[PDB]
Amino acid sequence: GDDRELAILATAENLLEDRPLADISVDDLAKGAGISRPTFYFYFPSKEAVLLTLLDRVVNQADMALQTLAENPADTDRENMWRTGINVFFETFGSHKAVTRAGQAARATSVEVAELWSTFMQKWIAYTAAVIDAERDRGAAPRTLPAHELATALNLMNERTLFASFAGEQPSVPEARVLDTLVHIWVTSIYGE
Amino acid sequence: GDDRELAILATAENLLEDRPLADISVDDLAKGAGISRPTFYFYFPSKEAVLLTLLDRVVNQADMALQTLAENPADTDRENMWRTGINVFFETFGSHKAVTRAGQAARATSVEVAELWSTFMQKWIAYTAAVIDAERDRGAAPRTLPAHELATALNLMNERTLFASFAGEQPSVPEARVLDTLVHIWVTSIYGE
Ligand SMILES: CC(=O)Nc1ccc2c(c1)CCCC2=O
Ligand SMILES: CC(=O)Nc1ccc2c(c1)CCCC2=O
Repeated sequence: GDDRELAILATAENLLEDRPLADISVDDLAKGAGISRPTFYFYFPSKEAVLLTLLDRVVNQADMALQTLAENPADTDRENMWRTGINVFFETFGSHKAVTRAGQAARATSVEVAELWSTFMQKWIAYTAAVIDAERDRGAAPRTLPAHELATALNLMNERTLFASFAGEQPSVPEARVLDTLVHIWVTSIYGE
Repeated sequence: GDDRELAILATAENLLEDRPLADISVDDLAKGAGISRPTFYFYFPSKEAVLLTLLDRVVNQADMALQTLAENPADTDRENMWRTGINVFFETFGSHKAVTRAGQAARATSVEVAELWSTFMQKWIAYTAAVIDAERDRGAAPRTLPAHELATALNLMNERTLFASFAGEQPSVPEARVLDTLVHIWVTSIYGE
């Protein structure tokens, strides 16, 4: 039942390793999931809906892990706290690079994909701003830029910079260096005067 | 002669204000430039080649202005020097938002567009790294991250953050706030310990 649906999802993520979504057919997903093309359409209206589902699970996985961190503050310094949070996105999306890559491409053509990314980026930025505000209230960070504007730029930096690393774009920061790179920029811009 | 070519270019940039490149036809460019469809093909092989030319001029305009700044150091403080340089990209691309928007979309489908962006981003990052290195040599900046890796992340931040502002994406930094936002993050991460 839902086992056929997981098969479609797994086939799509596996196939997106080798070719873009345009080079994947609904017949390709059916064959890989051991079903017919009509049966596929019972589970998903299109191949784009398959990718939307895959991206939704990856994004919610990252959101939920961030939630877990929030409820369980790690006993460590401020730089490592920021590192642990940025690392949620590094590990979650870096463990699903094919879905991440195809998800960013689909933003240009899928209203749902664009709304999904926008909704969660708005959420993660608001949470970033609230932490920055808490730190300022504590006297731990100076009151420089508006916290929400600072948080917006730092989150967009991570989105673009992580994506470039995962895809091996030129230019990009090497994937083994990108976490330390982003943490440095977050910590200096949040706490610096 | 070249006056027909400028007409095609102007028509394309004007039309890209209202619709994506997919909704612009070669007939649309011909009509707007006062020529026939066969005559258009004498000047450009495709509508994508028209956008490539438009993006090439905008990118070279920004590159040349940055060159001008380099040769003519502004007598001012370090923060304003960085501001003046980031402002090249703010003003150049912000004065050609339609071409900027369509140019970023075409990266996903045009090898030439992708190579063009990559070549100039590599150039601007190397120049950023060389300035960071000079400042460290002078004792004006601490030796924290590898300069080229830091420069890579800060340039990708500006690319993504400026684009989001120009397009009015949600989320984005308001366009009237984005210059101060990026300068703060550049200056704190370059000079901060
Ligand atoms: C895209 C991205 O990396 N976002 C991000 C990273 C880290 C953190 C937050 C958001 C919320 C505040 C706490 C935190 O550590
Ligand atoms: C995308 C972008 O904003 N790049 C950028 C901005 C500013 C500067 C440089 C590159 C080169 C070093 C000098 C400088 O001021």
